[PDB]
Amino acid sequence: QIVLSQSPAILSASPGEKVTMTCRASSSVNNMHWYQQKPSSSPKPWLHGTSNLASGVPVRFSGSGSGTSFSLTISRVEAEDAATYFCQQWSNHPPTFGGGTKLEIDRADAAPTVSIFPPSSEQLTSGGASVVCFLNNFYPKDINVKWKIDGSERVLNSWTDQDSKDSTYSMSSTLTLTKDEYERHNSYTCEATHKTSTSPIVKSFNR
Amino acid sequence: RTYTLADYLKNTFRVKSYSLRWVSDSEYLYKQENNILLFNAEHGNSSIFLENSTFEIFGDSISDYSVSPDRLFVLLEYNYVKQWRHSYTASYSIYDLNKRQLITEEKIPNNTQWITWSQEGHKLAYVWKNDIYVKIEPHLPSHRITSTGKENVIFNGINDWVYEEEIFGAYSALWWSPNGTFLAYAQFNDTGVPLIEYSFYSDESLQYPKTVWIPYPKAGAVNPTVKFFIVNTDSLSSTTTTIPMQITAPASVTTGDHYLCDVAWVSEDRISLQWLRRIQNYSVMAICDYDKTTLVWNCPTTQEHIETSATGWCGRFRPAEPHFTSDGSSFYKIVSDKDGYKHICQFQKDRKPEQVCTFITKGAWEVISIEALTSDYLYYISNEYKEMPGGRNLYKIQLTDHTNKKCLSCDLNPERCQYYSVSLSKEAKYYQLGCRGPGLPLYTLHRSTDQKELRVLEDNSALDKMLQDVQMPSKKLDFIVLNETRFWYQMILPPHFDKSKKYPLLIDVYAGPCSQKADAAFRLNWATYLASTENIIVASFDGRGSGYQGDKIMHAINKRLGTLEVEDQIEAARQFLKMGFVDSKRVAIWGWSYGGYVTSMVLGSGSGVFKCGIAVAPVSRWEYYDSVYTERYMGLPTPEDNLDHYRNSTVMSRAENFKQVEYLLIHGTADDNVHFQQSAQISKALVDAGVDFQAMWYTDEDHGIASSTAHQHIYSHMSHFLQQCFSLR
Amino acid sequence: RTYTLADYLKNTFRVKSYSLRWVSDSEYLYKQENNILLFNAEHGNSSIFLENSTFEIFGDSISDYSVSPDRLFVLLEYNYVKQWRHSYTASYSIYDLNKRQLITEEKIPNNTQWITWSQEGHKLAYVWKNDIYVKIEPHLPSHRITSTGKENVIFNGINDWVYEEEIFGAYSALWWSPNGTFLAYAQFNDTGVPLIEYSFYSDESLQYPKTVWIPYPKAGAVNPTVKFFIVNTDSLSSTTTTIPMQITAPASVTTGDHYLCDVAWVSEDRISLQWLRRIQNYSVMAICDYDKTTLVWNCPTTQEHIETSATGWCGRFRPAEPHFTSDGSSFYKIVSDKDGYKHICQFQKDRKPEQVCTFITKGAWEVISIEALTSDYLYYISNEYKEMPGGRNLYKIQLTDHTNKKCLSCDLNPERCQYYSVSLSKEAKYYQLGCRGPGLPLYTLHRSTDQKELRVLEDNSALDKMLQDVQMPSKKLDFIVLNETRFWYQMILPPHFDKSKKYPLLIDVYAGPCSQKADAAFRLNWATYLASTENIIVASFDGRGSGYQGDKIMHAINKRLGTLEVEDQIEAARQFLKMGFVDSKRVAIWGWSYGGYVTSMVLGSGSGVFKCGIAVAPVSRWEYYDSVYTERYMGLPTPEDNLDHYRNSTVMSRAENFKQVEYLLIHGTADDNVHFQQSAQISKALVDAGVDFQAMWYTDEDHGIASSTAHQHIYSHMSHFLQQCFS
Amino acid sequence: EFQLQQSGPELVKPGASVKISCKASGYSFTDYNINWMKQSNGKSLEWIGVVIPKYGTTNYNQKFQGKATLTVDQSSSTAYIQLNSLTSEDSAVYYCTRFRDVFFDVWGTGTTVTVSSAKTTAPSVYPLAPVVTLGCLVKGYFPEPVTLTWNSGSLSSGVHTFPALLQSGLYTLSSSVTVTSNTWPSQTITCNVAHPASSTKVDKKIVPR
Ligand SMILES: N[C@@H](CC(=O)N1CCn2c(nnc2C(F)(F)F)C1)Cc1cc(F)c(F)cc1F
Ligand SMILES: N[C@@H](CC(=O)N1CCn2c(nnc2C(F)(F)F)C1)Cc1cc(F)c(F)cc1F
Repeated sequence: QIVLSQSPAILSASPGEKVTMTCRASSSVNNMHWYQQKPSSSPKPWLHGTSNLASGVPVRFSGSGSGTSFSLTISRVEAEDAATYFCQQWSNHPPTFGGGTKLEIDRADAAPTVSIFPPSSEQLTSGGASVVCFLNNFYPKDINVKWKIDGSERVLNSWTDQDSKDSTYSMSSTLTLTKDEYERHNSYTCEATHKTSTSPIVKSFNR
Repeated sequence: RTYTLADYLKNTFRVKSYSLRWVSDSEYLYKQENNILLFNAEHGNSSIFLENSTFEIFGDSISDYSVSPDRLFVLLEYNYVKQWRHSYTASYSIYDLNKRQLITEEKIPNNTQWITWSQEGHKLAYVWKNDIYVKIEPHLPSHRITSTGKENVIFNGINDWVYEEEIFGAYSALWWSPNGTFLAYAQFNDTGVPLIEYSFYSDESLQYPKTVWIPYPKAGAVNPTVKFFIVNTDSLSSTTTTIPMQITAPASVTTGDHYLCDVAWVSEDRISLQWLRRIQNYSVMAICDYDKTTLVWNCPTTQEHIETSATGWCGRFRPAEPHFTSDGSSFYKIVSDKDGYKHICQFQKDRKPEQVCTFITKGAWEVISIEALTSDYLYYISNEYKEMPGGRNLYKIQLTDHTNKKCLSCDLNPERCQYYSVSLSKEAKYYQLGCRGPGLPLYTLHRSTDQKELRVLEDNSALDKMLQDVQMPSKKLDFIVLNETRFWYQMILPPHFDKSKKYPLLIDVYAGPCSQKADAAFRLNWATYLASTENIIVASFDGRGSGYQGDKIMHAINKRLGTLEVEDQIEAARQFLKMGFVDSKRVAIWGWSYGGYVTSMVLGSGSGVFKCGIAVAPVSRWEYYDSVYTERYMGLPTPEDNLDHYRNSTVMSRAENFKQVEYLLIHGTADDNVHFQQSAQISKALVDAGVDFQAMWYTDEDHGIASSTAHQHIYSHMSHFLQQCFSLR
Repeated sequence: RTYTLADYLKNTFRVKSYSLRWVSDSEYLYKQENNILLFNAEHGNSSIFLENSTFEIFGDSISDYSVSPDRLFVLLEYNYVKQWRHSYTASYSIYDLNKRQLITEEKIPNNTQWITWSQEGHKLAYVWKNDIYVKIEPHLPSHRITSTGKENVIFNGINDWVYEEEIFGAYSALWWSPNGTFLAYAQFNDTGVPLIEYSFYSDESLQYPKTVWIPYPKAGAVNPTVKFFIVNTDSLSSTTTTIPMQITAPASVTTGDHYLCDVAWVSEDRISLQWLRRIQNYSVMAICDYDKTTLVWNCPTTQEHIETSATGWCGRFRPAEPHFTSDGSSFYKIVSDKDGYKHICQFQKDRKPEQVCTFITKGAWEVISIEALTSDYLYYISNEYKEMPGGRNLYKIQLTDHTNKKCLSCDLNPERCQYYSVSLSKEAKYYQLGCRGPGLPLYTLHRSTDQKELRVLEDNSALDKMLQDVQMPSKKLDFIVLNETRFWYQMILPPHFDKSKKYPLLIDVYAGPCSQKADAAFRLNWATYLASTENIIVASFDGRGSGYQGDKIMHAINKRLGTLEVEDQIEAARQFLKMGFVDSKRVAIWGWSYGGYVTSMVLGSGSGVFKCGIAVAPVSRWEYYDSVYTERYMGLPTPEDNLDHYRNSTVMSRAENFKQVEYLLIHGTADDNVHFQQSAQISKALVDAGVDFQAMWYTDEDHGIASSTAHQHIYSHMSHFLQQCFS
Repeated sequence: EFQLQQSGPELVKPGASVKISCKASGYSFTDYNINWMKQSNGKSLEWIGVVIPKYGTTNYNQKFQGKATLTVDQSSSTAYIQLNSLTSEDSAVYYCTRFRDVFFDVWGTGTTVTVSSAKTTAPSVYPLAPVVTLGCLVKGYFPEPVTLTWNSGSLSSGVHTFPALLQSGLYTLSSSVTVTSNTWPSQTITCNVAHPASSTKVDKKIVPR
């Protein structure tokens, strides 16, 4: 039906700054609607009739527009506002959705807490050995994590969503191996090249 | 405070109305908070018909609905896309009332150009890609009637551009039979019709502008051809081939080019076809009967009814509707009498040596419309009450004894209501009066026998409030005597109008053939603002050429479409200067469409009366406008007919005289009616003559300039001009 | 009395000039007005060449003439019908000078799109219906060179729309060899190039408007392709089929889309082809040699001189013209230094290991053009004298001794003349000087050896006697200092300018890439009226983006056409306020073409400096304008490149800010250059924004609005706007 | 005040069919209408259909006409959606919403529904120790939803529940928590893994190595 195009995918802005948001239609729309969705949660109603607040929506949020270019402005963005937004149309049946307006927040920098874990006695029982490594609390999402088998460069990654509390990110690097290959070398290295650094960050365990 | 420009544009003070659909003889349908309700006029109660939850099923995309005559199915219009004035595109889906669910088998296709229920029963016909389809049951497959359809070439069951605009005033060109056996339809071919081509720029994302084109017959150019057909819907099968049957003739009209300009079913095997020559002073109403033994519709010369006019053209804009009786012998028709006055007169199915019809009304006034026709009475509207042409009142007349002529809406509220419009029931035993002006609009329900008001549907009590702190203007309807005859005018006077003081005057003008700006209707429009806030007298005048006052006044501008109504608008201004409350140095004139042409011609006359003026979407010369409308009043642009006045009634010929005035030219770039060409030529002539003027184009706006923001911009832009012209800002 | 608007529009005060065409090294031609006369420069006498009667047989329909190199034939142009900026069609007829009568056998057909004599002799080549026709002898039949021509699809020997406008700057796309043996020509194909479509209403008599359409490649859209050919003209017969030889463009260039931008014959068996990628930061100058045996033009990799630019684009608007020597081994073109200054670099036919070349000029200034190159000396125009980018003077430098660096026009008249233009003879023995400003224009004849003025060709004394009762304005050329860099401006001051009093300011702006409004030239235009009559200071400013001042300034707006030049125009206004003779409550800005875009962006900036402004035929967003111009500065409008700034630098996005100003939008309906679309989108954005403004279209007017009555109307309408805005 | 609640997460094989409810309470259930949505794991939303509880009138999207079938029970105030003949393409999250004749003003909890030939599998839990940072690696389950909390709530700050990732038919969901140096060595801290489908109520405390 009407292909709505969100502009753009992800957008960042500091707390207390202005934030504008637009949904571009193809044909035409009489009245554009908006919806906020936090990761791993149901979408919430935000602005109906383009401008009017929903039953519970705060007063800093308000929008306007017409034709094939509607808008939604956010006065003074807070930490809790970090959540994905979607634009909805139903001037023409069937109703359609946008694509992705992930409202990012721009915060201060902080170094990643580099921890590490060897395989416990329970996991060695199954005839295997998964070495785990942790990186907690940081704004710069760019990083180059890599393992070394006493020099030789050889992984399962999993990333956290943006925190509504403090707008920081985290990471977990897991290295799955067998018990036989685990009993073939001594030291295990977990380094990384983060934005708030230059050379590899040192953290390891020994048998 | 006053009635400001913002109040008009944002539409704070809303003038309400009461729309209703007469389903039965004593039952109607009405909307309330998006919930359509069923009302029974037999009692004083209401029943829930179809809830807002049902329309909500498609969201806000529901533009309109249409319940079937049997009250078992509802046609749900959605995804509305406008085309021209009446034509549009929409998707459709049928709702079952008993089972309370949608019919999702054998659906109506996308971009359906038109749909219709039958007169009696749940039968559906529809047009899709210029081809007609028939659907006997909502759940059954549709039988294809035509396969000749092609975009902008062959139209089956729908009007092209010129027929939609100037002839039927509607997109539909198909007509169901009373019981539902037949389905009549017209076919138009635009093969020879030349194309108007303009640019559509669209949204800014579009890199290359699109060239829109329409088959548009300009004055003198090749017109479309027409072909009438009837198809038997009761004999439709997928086994046999569906074969419609064509009605040929009349032989008199088919000598040259001609038009189909009305059609009405009399009975299940009888139908009347109105025809008209390209030279629109000759109309034939051929009644035709179905010969079921040979399967051909017979049209004898005895059942034809000729209608002619030496002074000008047939009817007001077209030969009027014939209202047939139940049996289908006698039919009533609004026709001009020997004195030149539009009155109801009775015809029988058979014609007479000289077809004289018994006029049931003779007075010095005109019948506006025939609203209903019962077995023993007839309902109609006229401008008789208090000898006002601008007035409208409901009248009742008996067929047996003509002298029994009672008025139904005259003295119900003679101060508040002098302009009525009625919506009668099926057999006219209940009716709704629609008081439009000059007071706040009032809507009431009535019984036919007692003329007794059952209730007040809408009295604008909310509009009565809100306007408590506003300086309301006052409308003054009156006339003057010019050259041994009356000529009515209108004036929206400023609040608390003082005759001793002098005010600026603005002439609101349309002044087209059979137009009427001076009436007793109430309006909260741009004129209200100019009086309320800026203290400007907004006037209007119905000079020679105007309608509803006999064919002597209306046909005065025959073959002379830009001369008398030009001069009579100037004379009207001079007469207002004599009254002594008009500032002579601050007189202006403005008009839309034909009004733009009149405004432009008035300014180009060089009378010295008008200081400035505004033309919005003006006609420049008549060769650029369409054939049907232009050739109705003007001739053909040829040396053999009337080329000399075509060449002399142009705006750009009078370009040198614009140096004496301040001119504002406005025109939408995507105007399909009065093309941007016309203003483009005007402006080019003014440039060549070396006269300074003001201009304004509106990107992608049509003739109406009805886009919210464009509507706000033009009236705000025109206000600045008028303030600067009269030295207010 | 003053220099009124009527004087400008009626054009009562004609600024005279002196044209001429140098036939030989010692002789030139000039029109009396009735006749043409031949003036020998060694003598001081006249010889009548072609009488008024010879044109008068064709009446007033004669528009131009063209005498052949051998002086035996004259090509008479008539029935002139303009097309675009340079393109037009015309009828032609050859006139024998010896026999003194017209050649009426095998004549030139109607609607001839282009004609030209050969460099030597009298061989004619001409384009008709997109097909080239060679004609050795005026009375001989024509020889078809190609038969692939088609209206708006295949162009043979002529440029399509985008090549005519942006690349070559002319309609001709064919080049004769020095001796008339070869005729080079380019072939364009617009198949795939989308069309601009607009309505031409024509005269009142036309009932239905006509839809004009042009193959127009907009920014990012499909461009036309190009092919180069050379045909052997000496071997053309009606028995053998004519088979042209195609040259292949460099392999590095043909990887993607590319352009042909300049062609010059070095010798008979040698030719230089200038190529250029669609991403205009890479130009290859391939010198190709003719193979006598196999009949194929060889283009070795060793004879490919590459040009590049990390900061922006190659050349000013395109790669410069190379000037080869008579032997055809060494050539000279204007190229940027290490400091980014345009100077004359010496090249050979073969490239050097890493494209090194010898700069014969240096310093913080630029060379404008190269008018001539002799065996002994090199002639060029520069802006060095008195460190004035606006100034222009004729210079002379020796080939071996670079320090031998003269100036032939620095001291002729230092008050009256600071802006010169030159028209040299066939081998720099005589030359004409063209003093344009800042005084009344002066034209004189000269000798090359000793800088001696032979005679005064035009002194503009006739104009001088008429401008003795008029209140004359005065031009003030100067500069300011921003961030340790000097940006020059000019101001058309009102008569007897009093610095104590305050005046209204009008910022005349164009401010395009490599533009220069602030100069030392004399003009009797609309600005002089606003100063003379209305007492308005008309000023212009060459901020960042302007040329002739190093590539550091010019390439500052690379990928960014709506940010620096617009705010530098605002900043320049703020500086004029500080000077203390500008009424701050009455300042405006107007511009045509790119100036309309700058004006519109300035008004939509929200600075609050300007009260009102006028944009005439403005660009609205860069996606609408053509590819060659737009992509040179902005690149491609794609997510992978520069789509972000394309969306940001639109006029429509700044719609809401126009409520702080009074805006006048003007545009011709039949504009092929900057389509009416652009203003139509601007106006539509302002309407949606709810901003009130003034507008004016012009029916069937193009980009120039050069029609007489349309020209008078627009400047009258703009004058009324400023009277209303200031008074 | 107005509450919408659906059934729990689901798994099925290709070709099978499923049914999921949407119980509501607070408002007059018969008045307002119910609309259903679809959203893939990393894509935009998609409208399926709509029902009116009063009469049970339905209207479907063309894309889901021959797949989803909607019904409702007004006595229990519970709406249903019946997805017929599933494939790997149907693997997505589904929502039930209410319409105020304006927009989707009420929303349900949301339910993930997976479609795969692989049989159900139970998670393994491991206690991770620092040999301040703890951990609780869950490894070797399938469907999707594994609820992991510490001491059945309690610990909130320092928690980073990393979403699960597929590895040869084995979902691997890790977690972490951080506090002071004094608290852990003495007092006990435990992670509580739970997976409904395989019936597992697993406990594991972090012990000093
Ligand atoms: N095209 C005209 C249509 C009209 O005058 N009527 C509406 C249709 N109509 C009328 N009277 N009967 C009918 C109908 F039967 F068609 F509905 C009057 C109006 C009209 C006249 C002009 F001169 C012009 F420049 C534009 C324009 F739109
Ligand atoms: N299209 C532009 C071309 C140009 O600036 N020059 C003419 C050609 N040229 C120039 N300098 N060298 C050359 C030539 F080599 F191409 F001839 C200057 C002019 C131009 C720029 C605009 F922004 C605009 F909106 C319109 C317009 F007409």
